[PDB]
Amino acid sequence: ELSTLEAEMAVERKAVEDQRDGELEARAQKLEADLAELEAEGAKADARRKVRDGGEREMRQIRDRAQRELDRLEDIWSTFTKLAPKQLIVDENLYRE
Repeated sequence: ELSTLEAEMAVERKAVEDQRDGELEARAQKLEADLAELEAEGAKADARRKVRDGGEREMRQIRDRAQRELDRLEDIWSTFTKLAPKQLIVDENLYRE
């Protein structure tokens, strides 16, 4: 059953990655909109730098949350494939998964 299990896992990883890319494109377009809103209205390089740092921090947050979920799936899959008796699973959460 390794083939179909690996297929389902690959589709699930792809789902995580495509969701991340949708979120990041949305937030980057929102940062562009916010920066243009500052540009046309009253704004100096202070407010521009603040909004840019905030948008980039949120984009790091999205990327790193999706990356932690991808690494979660990675350890799930490698653990299942290399599973053997006498192996200890310390994380109760990973065992439930």
